[PDB]
Amino acid sequence: KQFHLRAGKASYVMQLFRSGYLAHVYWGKAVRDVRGARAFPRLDRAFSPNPDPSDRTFSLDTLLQEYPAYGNTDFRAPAYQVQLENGSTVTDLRYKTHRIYKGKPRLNGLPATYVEHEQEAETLEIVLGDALIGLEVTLQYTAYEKWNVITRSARFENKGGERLKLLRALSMSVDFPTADYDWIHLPGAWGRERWIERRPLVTGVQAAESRRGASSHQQNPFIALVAKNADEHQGEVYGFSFVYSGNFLAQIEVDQFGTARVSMGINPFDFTWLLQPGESFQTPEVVMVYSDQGLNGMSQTYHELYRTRLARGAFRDRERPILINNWEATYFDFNEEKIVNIARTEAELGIELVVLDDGWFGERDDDRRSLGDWIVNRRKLPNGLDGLAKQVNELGLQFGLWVEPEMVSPNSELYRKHPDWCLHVPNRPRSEGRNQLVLDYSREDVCDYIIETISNVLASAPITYVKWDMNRHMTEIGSSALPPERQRETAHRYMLGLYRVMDEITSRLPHILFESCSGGGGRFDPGMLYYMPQTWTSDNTDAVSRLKIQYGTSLVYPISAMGAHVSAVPNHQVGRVASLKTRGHVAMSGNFGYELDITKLTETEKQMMKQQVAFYKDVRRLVQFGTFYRLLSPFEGNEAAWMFVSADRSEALVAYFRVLAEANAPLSYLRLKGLDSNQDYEIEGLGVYGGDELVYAGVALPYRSSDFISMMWRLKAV
Amino acid sequence: KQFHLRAGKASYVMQLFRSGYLAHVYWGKAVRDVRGARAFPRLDRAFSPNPDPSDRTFSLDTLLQEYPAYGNTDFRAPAYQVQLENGSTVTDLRYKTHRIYKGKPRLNGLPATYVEHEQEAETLEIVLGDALIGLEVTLQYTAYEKWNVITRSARFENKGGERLKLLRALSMSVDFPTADYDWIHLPGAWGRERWIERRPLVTGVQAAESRRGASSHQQNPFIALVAKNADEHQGEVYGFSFVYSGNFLAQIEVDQFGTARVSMGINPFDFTWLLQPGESFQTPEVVMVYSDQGLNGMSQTYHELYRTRLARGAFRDRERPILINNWEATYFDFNEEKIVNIARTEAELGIELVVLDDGWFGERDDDRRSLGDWIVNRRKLPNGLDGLAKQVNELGLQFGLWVEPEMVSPNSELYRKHPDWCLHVPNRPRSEGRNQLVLDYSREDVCDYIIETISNVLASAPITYVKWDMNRHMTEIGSSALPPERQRETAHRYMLGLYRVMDEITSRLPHILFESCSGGGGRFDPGMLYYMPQTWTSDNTDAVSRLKIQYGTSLVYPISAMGAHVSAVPNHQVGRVASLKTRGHVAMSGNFGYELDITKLTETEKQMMKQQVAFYKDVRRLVQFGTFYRLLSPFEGNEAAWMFVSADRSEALVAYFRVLAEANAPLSYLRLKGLDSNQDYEIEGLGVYGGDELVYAGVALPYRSSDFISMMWRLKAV
Amino acid sequence: RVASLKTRGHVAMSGNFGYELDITKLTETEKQMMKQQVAFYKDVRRLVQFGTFYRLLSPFEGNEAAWMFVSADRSEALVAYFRVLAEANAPLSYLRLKGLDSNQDYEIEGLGVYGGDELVYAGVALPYRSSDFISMMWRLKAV
Amino acid sequence: TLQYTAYEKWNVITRSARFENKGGERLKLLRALSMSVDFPTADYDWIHLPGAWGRERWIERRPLVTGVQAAESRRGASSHQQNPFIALVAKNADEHQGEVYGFSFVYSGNFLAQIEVDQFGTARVSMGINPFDFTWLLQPGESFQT
Ligand SMILES: OC[C@H]1NC[C@H](O)[C@@H](O)[C@H]1O
Ligand SMILES: OC[C@H]1NC[C@H](O)[C@@H](O)[C@H]1O
Repeated sequence: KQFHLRAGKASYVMQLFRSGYLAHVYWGKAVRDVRGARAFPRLDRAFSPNPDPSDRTFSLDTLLQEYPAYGNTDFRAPAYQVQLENGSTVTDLRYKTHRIYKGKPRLNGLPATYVEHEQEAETLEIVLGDALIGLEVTLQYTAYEKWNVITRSARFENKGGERLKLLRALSMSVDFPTADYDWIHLPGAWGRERWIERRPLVTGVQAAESRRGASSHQQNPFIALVAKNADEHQGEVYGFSFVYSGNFLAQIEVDQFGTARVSMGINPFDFTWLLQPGESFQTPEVVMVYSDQGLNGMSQTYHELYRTRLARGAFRDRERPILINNWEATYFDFNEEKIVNIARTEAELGIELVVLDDGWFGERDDDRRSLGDWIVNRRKLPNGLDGLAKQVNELGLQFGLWVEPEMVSPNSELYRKHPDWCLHVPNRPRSEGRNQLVLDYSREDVCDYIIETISNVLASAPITYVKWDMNRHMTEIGSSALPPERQRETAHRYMLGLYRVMDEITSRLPHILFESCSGGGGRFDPGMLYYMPQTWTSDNTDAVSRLKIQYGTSLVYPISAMGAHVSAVPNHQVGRVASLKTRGHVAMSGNFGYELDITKLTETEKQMMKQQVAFYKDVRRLVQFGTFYRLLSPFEGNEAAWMFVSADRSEALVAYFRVLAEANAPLSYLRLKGLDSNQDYEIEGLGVYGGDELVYAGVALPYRSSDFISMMWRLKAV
Repeated sequence: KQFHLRAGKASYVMQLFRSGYLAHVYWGKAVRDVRGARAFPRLDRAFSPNPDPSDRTFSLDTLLQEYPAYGNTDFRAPAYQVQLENGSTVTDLRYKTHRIYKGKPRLNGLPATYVEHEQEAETLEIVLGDALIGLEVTLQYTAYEKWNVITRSARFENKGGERLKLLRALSMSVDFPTADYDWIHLPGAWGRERWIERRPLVTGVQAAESRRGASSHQQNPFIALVAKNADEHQGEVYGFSFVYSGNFLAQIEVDQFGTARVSMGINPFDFTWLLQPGESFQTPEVVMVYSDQGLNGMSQTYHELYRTRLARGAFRDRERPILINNWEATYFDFNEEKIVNIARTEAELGIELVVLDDGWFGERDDDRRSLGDWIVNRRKLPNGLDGLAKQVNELGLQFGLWVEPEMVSPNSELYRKHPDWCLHVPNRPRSEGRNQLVLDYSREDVCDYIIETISNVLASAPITYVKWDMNRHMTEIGSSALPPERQRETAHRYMLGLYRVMDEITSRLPHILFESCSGGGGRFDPGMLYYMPQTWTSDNTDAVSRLKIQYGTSLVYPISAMGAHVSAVPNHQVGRVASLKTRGHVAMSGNFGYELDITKLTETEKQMMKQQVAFYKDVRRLVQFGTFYRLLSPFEGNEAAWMFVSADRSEALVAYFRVLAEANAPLSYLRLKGLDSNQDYEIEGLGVYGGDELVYAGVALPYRSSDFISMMWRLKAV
Repeated sequence: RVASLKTRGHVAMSGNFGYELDITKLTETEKQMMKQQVAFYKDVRRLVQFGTFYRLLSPFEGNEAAWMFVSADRSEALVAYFRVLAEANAPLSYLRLKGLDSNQDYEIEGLGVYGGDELVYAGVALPYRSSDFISMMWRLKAV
Repeated sequence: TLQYTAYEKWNVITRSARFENKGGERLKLLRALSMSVDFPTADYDWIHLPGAWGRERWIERRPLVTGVQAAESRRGASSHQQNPFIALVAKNADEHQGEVYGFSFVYSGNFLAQIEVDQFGTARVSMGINPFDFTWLLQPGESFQT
């Protein structure tokens, strides 16, 4: 009774142990069979109790599982936990049946990686069951054909006569036989999202999580087990990516016997879910990627998968527009005149899209009011949104709009009319973040209002771009429309409502490129990527700061989704003075755009913009859709370097960065990756080099002084 | 507005911040005043919401707290969490009043460190309260005068008119300003408890815990923050020790701003506690220790505190008897004839105590029955317990007895008469560990039965020693005598019952030396130490294996409570063959005893035991009550070394161990600690050396081959 | 140090094998094993002395030591494993092999048939064993 | 005459030097190593085989220092103390992957296996007869083969 999933060049093996227990066997490089799946020492482990008292060698505490529970002889953290009406939390899932079908199913009300054809993947559903309480849990396994991708999710269903309160419902849980690994997660904060942190495993519990009702800047919903000697180019890597934009738990547990339990899903903390007889619960999926070619190998798998089989819309395989954003340029202080006046210059520079940011609606001359009142400010925009987009479109420029539909200002017409439409709890002070409150997306009336309001605003003007922002984390989580026994479902219901809101709006407006945002990369997760094919990576627009941020973001998320804008100096977040050349090279290593006041730019800088915009247009397809290789990590020293390679390896773009200048420095060298060794490459403005030479020998770098420098070379085969 | 606790040579500083928020300030080497407690930058941290909408510089997500909560502008792991009847988990504790009184209070139904005089310590009780729900929480702080010890615990009380469910109630929580620390905890298993694990802190969550209803072999209730360069002899160390013997959580959380939140208490997982209007809840205490003298400085503080102000009874300050246990010798196969037969030789060897282990009651020929039926098996002991004890005393030996009152075998008269007295949940298979079930000590009838039955047994014979054992971990945790809304209180109510049971039994029998046990050091925690002054360290009685175990154990617990027996070879746990000299030297480094078959020994071996016993008696006071220094760690190399120093530093005992011998080895050297540098010492059997010479230069060790060697020297001042 | 004759044999078979001890002081049991040791090494002498050598576990990095000898055509293999200090209640041990044809299944003498790709990518569970200074040696033959 | 030999089936480069005095005066070789090579970078670890009698050739992995590191023998024999072999390995190189550069001396007497890292991050690896306590005299017409 053995299940075998073949995903790309990888294998995921499961087994039915004894009387209907689902046991984990193997995950790694693909094998034909695991003959020694049951050929392991059956040991009597002291203080590991037995479901069958007669056999001391069997214990759920010492069994590698796929969906473990606590209570019946397992003392490790469970994948799920259900509390009965009698108060007990003991459950017992046994194998009932299974089914295998080509393709990949949709998740109910949740984002998920998909397929366009049946042959692209195969799905294994393992139906477990607890007969005493009628609890049915279906484990959804999907294996992609071309990629090393295994996705996992669980669907609960109450087929009993009693009420079941889910205390914990993680998306997956896998027990590794050994624990001699490091682990990489992506901690951070606002202005510095997703720093790569590598740590050795401890004997106990390690976890990255979010209690902020969002994926957050503090911890990105992604963890990975790496081999001790694994680097960017080689070694075994196991990735764990959560397709969900709310609260999450990403945990690794090492027990007494050197096994490592990796579990991931909706954070159990402050979370419950009542299941009446007949009701069901669907968990979001976790994308699990294996690679024996280091972090680059893993990331590239994620890059292709998320860009072609997660992101949607007409702009999925489309080159993204080079836009100009007015946020850092003017903030709230702007008008229709100043925007139209500068639009002439922008079109001459090669800019393709003008994006009107926060401050167009209500009385938004600051960030303390007007949220929820999505009506055009006539004092600032006399001709309205349609009039502005009109004057912009005739100059060959596209128009874009900024919205934060999940938020409501206390000082707004919406909050005066609907004070109960926000997240709150009875008789408690309503705490504010950036002087605003969170709308109750758990409610059907609130969601329907937003869906109708926003859809009309975006259709009231020839708009082809929308920036969806959110600048607050949930506090006083609760809903008036929910009974006391369902109050802890509020956070997830909010995220479900949000997913419902975005799905309907984006459907009504297919001609609109949506870009998710949240004080920068506060929601840079696979969930948001499903609804909006790109994200504002970080509010930190500093060239040097972006080195770490974009490097870490690229570990999981594709470049096509990684928004990067050239800003002004001294930087508004750090005060650093870097050359326009290096700012461009950094931003051209992502989804390229601008965000600065052109009126304050010198004629030399204005000229460099024209050159930059023209340059990125020649490499836009290469940067956004090509294979991405990281070379030098800014987390490991004074340098940063990466490169983009085409599918046929005929073209390539290389970027190099050095932050702090060294007097009388040693000669610098750079070794490349992903090029065809059996072919020569011309490095534009540097000469012809061998493909084998650039990878095995490397290339001498120009000697340069000055802080914060950058180099870009276009590589073409001969 | 600043609370200042002065514990020994250390300071613990707190302050009231704004509208009655209790904030942490400083903990480390003693200072007169922290004048810069408020002189820190007030920043607007993005996505960190504000209790005061006008002031973005204030947030509970950025405040160093003493007992933080989740829900109102704090996104880090809370010290507690309460669910109201309306379903909300938002609470808001503010300052009310505080009291300061000499001495130290007892904790209701809980073990705690104590004082014999008011002058020995002061106690600060800060009263916090949530006006809306009528919740009063009293934070209990106690600072000792001579030791660097701050103890913390909390007391809840529902003064409102509604029910309150404590989802989480940790004993303490503290926010360090920085997070540049390593952390040490004590993971392990049966036969290898408390291995010292040093790990760097991760940005996120690291934790050591227990979900087994016992402090467990797997994770000892102790974590510590140490400086990056702190070792055994120098550097800042922050110890956290849980005075509790059940489920626990010991967590460290590093946030986005590099602050470290250390929290410890009853494990929130699978735990709730309902508080009816008028009801209360007292948490166990956490003993917090600071030292700048490294790990030795921390341990020695714990040693004096736990030995003299936690352990109780008439044997607290008394030298512990050199006993002999028969468990490894005969196991279950013994009789009255065999015991008094060998007891003649045991008396002549100098042994002071004969301990009768498992197998004396009911029909214990196996570990499959009789647990619960605590009557003497007349088949094995025809003259009963009274008869066997008298034949022992007449040979000049004390008599001891083994019990496991917390358990019940399905095959027993107790279970057939009371099958609902065990821990169980409705309609679920009753899992067995070592073919036994756990008794429901949450019930008054069960406890009352045990208190009466055990007291009568131990009074039916001249017994002066008791080995209290437990060989299973709780599964299917539930009580038939509890309402469904209190089922998750079972695990803690069990521990309360056990404490009550142990407290009354040891009170009826003040003349009996009680030693706790749990398949070894399964519950070697401060909680158990309060009721029983010593503990069986590990079932692993291998001299080399005991090096790591006893080394790790001494980090927190005093040598006086660290049981160590000399066993036979090849060892029963690892099959290792070490010399009797070595096994003696390892065991004499703790509470010395024997546990092997004497009849199977040779003539030259019995003469060594006679010398070992005599030698230990001469240094028993020094070993059990002297100052302990770790010199060489078996976790860091092939060697292990430590020493005992008298209070006036005039007498010392040095132990050295070398596991694997290397051919043509470099010369070995050993530097000592805690000696008077201004005084010479005579190493017995080596010569006269200077105190400064032994500490600063060291002593050249004699070269010798073979594996598993040991050296022991007595040091006397001239 | 006192180590068993079996492990002493297994270590010496991992090189140019020979003997250097007083045979007259050996017990009957020890001389029997010695005869089997000589016969066994003769079967794998060409493999050990002229085959491809792979190191698996380093005794400079941990409590273990492991290596294997692979023939030129990768149809034969001799795997040796060593564990020095025994730990009580030890975690399960595993050993991943190297230098085998992943497309072929291999027969481990005594145990059974394992996949070449399995032996390299997944590894094989080792028997739990007590006592210090233990050794295990398996002959591998392509199916 | 610098002698270089490259094998076909193996990644083996062998090196040796041959001195010859074709002048009128006599020359004194104070040092005559078999080879020397300057690596452009020096971000490597190095492995040598130190030991003693009864424990020869233990593996020792160490990071490179900016300066001089060397294994050598002054015992008139290759010795148990230091085996005539050193290697430059990549920082992430192990038993199964990574770039390694082995240097093996085909000589049984005194040796010097030295790695020097200069002010500009270059690594000079040289190996040959130990210069210490060693000289060689070349009269006009005489030769010395390393
Ligand atoms: O308030 C507007 C501001 N919010 C945060 C976003 O990330 C910025 O780009 C900008 O849109
Ligand atoms: O079964 C008895 C056994 N239980 C476990 C203890 O640790 C042993 O010493 C012995 O008392």
